Amino acid sequence: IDPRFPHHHPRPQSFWEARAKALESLLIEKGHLSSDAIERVIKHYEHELGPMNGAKVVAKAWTDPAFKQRLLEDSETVLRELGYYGLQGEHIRVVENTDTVHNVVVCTLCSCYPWPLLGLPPSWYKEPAYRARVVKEPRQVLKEFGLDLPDSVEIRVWDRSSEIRFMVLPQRPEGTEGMTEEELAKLVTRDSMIGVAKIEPP
Amino acid sequence: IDPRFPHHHPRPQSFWEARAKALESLLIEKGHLSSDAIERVIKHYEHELGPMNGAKVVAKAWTDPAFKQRLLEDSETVLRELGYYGLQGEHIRVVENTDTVHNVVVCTLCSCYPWPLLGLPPSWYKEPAYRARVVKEPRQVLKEFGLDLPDSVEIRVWDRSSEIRFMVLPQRPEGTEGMTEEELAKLVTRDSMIGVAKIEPP
Amino acid sequence: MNGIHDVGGMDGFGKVMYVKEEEDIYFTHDWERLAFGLVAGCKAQGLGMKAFDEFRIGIELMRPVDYLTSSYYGHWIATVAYNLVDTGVLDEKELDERTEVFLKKPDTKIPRREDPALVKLVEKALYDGLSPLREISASPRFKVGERIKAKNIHPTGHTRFPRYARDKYGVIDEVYGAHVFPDDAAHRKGENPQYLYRVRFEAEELWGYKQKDSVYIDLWESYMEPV
Amino acid sequence: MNGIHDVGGMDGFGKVMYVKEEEDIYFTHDWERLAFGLVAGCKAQGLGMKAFDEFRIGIELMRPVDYLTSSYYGHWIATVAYNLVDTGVLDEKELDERTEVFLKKPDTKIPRREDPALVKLVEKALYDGLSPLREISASPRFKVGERIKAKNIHPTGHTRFPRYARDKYGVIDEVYGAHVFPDDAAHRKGENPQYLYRVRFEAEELWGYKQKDSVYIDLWESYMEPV
Ligand SMILES: [Cl-]
Ligand SMILES: [Cl-]
Ligand SMILES: [Co+2]
Ligand SMILES: [Co+2]
Repeated sequence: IDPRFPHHHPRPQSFWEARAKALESLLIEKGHLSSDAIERVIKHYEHELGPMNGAKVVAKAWTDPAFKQRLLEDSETVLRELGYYGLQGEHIRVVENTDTVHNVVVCTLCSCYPWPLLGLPPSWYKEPAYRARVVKEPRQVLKEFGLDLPDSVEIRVWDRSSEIRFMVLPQRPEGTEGMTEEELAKLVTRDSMIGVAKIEPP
Repeated sequence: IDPRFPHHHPRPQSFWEARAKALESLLIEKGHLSSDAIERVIKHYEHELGPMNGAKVVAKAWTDPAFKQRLLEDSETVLRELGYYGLQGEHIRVVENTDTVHNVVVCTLCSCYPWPLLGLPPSWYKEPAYRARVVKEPRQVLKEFGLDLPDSVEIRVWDRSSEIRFMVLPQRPEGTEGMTEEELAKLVTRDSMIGVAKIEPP
Repeated sequence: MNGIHDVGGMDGFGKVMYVKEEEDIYFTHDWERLAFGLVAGCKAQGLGMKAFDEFRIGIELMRPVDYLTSSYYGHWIATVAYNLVDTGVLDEKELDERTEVFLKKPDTKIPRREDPALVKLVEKALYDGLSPLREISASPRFKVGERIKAKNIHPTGHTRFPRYARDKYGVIDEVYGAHVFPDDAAHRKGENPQYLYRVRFEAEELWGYKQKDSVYIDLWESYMEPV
Repeated sequence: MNGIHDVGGMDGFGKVMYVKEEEDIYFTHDWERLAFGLVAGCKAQGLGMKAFDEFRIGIELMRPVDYLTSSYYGHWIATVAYNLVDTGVLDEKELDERTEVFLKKPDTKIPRREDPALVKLVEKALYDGLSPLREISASPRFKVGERIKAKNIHPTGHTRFPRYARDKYGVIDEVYGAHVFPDDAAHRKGENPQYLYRVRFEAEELWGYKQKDSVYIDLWESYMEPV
């Protein structure tokens, strides 16, 4: 390494791995962490949370006009009553896609995402391409997801610069007549609750 | 390489090396380049040009008031008359450091530098730290070079966004009484002609 | 800070890597799982960080070349290390030595310890969260519908004001209430809560572009001024 | 393009690596020397690039992770490759295959050829340079001393208008004359020369900072509008 150019040389991912283990070891030795505390977190985020919670909220909104009304009027109270609350989900708002308004959520500065309601964010959501581009050329970004909106549809991008979180409420597709709330929930995709996809007819 | 994350993985410098050789080989095979054309360029930039040319211009300005006047009035004509002209030196301007005005030159967008007059730029001149910072906190950048200007001195940063080039004309230091033009030229540093240093008394 | 993290409006980062949800694996390496445990475990106890503000600045401070190559949980490792050293929980020399141990001997045994009280404490944190909403005695400076000036400010420390939105006109969409102020809190300078607003910006104003696009950004009161 | 290259005003890139001039080695690897020969040799003949505009956009288009890690002459290799393929001088498949050859067998022999006519041609280019100054029939829109508005424009192709200077007020310092217009020329869309101006911006205006600092930037006429 030429000392003029240390900034050309990234840490290898083996460094981060070693660093993680070093932190883990030191913190447990010092009594700050325990094996079971670390595992409890991993269980929560890898297994206990997921987009199925948001899916249930969407299906309920589709099937129960009074619920949808309450949700849109005061989402934070309603979501907390359902138990979809916690770390990074203390203040969750809901915005409805309509025929002429399309909503897209992003954290340009990092990755902010409502874990208690949606689970962990998509891989791409945290990466620079989506973050950089969606606030400036959302139509181009959406097209890469297969969503080609007409010029006449307004796009609203919601950049999560504070701890306020947003979920998109996507429209119920055609072809779903007679489906139960539980069956509609299975239609609701993670991507549709971020705004990068509409829901396909069954 | 996880295909979600190809952008995490830089080309190694061995790639650029191989690419360079591949270009060289193909272009010579196709009759576009020759061994001697490539060598001629390397000789010019590594050996024929350098900051000594600017140093001579500075020393002349210090020793010949009429020359300094002409240089400051019409640098492009004067420099061309001296033969300090060529690729990336077609339009060269000169700005004088004074007791209350300090000049610093940068190419924030790349590396633009007057090769015919000063030779190749410093390593650091082309790198992000200098480029990013000097337009916003020049006092902090200058301090890293050992130049700690008083608040009362105005700083003018000249960002080379066009093909117009600038050389800084630094002030003649104390302690140089009786020195010849040739001896003064040996005092003129590359850094002083960029604006990141004053010239020390001998 | 005007850092590599602040990517909104940048060109050149390429196509978005679309992947079907069911194929979008959360973790591919155990150290990534561990990173999550470290962050949440420390935060639950206020070790190195109490809210996300301090967490974010540690990431923002990464070398750009590291930020772009570490992978996402690499950011988390970087900021835990940064903050634990910065607050005096860990010593840098000891951390570096131990890092070296695991670099040269990756299969080095991790010490085991069960602490069910700590588990309950961490669990409580995951479920209770930590709201930054506060009450203050002042009234909001701005009103819904007001056209405001998003200031041209350039803090060298932490901010939540993306560069792409600076020096722009926008319209107040909502007054959320007073929230802990990141530009102070990230540097352990007090909660000093300020009114937080949602502000709508038009594409024409942000970019000079002609499509029916807008961006809704949350801005603290001190980021803005009246017109 | 709002790319990784456009670093003016960014925080986080760290200290400047000071080195004494006499110790500041130009080249540490032969491929770096070769990069210079490739660029100047091609440019002298108008191969891939005729002026520096096309040269710059090829660098600006690099993957950010490459831009930050390739080292400086790596940029030059990237843009020669880009432009020679883009203009049809070289075929991408052939270039990639040959790259692979030198990757696996670095000591592969380089073909030798002497072309003294080409040497003279290259030499002429090094000494004669290539001025972008033109004359146009129009008069300048702006005058020395005029307070202008540096527009909020966001071209997705090449521009010489740094982002830090956009959406700002400045003062005309000089009218240089008409120069070949980079935003068109880099994309082979004609010289279409426009008046080029030097414009002074104050620290207070660029950053909201309070020191006696200013930046003099060269801006093409179409980057600005009257107030
Ligand atoms: Cl929808
Ligand atoms: Cl001086
Ligand atoms: Co975030
Ligand atoms: Co340059």
